[PDB]
Amino acid sequence: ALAKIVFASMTGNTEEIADIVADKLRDLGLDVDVDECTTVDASDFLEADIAIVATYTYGDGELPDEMMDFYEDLADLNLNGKIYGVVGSGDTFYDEFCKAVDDFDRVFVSTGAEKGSECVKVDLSAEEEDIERLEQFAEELAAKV
Ligand SMILES: Cc1cc2nc3c(=O)[nH]c(=O)nc-3n(C[C@H](O)[C@H](O)[C@H](O)COP(=O)(O)O)c2cc1C
Ligand SMILES: [Ca+2]
Ligand SMILES: [Ca+2]
Repeated sequence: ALAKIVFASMTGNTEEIADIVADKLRDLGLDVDVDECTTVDASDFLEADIAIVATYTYGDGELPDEMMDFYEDLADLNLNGKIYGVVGSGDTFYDEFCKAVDDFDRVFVSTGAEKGSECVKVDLSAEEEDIERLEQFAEELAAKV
């Protein structure tokens, strides 16, 4: 099984998170590809069994600037028969805490993809609690095979 993870990160918190999920999925025996959102087409997800987005949230528009194209292209795919999950970094200072995660979640649902595990929202940098959640997120997605 192949999981594709696509991330946006300006200061590294979301990339670490993406890398944490990827390391775990690899240790569980999956093929995994990790890409920066600017370098890849959303349609590469058609080739994977699991599609994952890792995003931060930035301002009232929520989506990072660089993620916009990818979001719009994702929203045009049919991903019935794929499994998806969403993770993110934000800042609990905002009531719109990890909103871009909820945005990607509802776009995924539109595509026909089946949610594989609850989405994980991380407050700034990841610490131990974030790690057991992200670890569980990966265990649960591997289990749906
Ligand atoms: C100008 C600005 C606006 C932000 N707005 C939000 C927000 O609305 N919601 C949220 O959860 N976090 C918000 N954040 C927090 C960032 O998403 C957080 O700093 C995150 O760790 C950045 O991810 P990165 O390190 O992968 O670039 C904002 C940060 C900045 C600098
Ligand atoms: Ca790649
Ligand atoms: Ca469209």
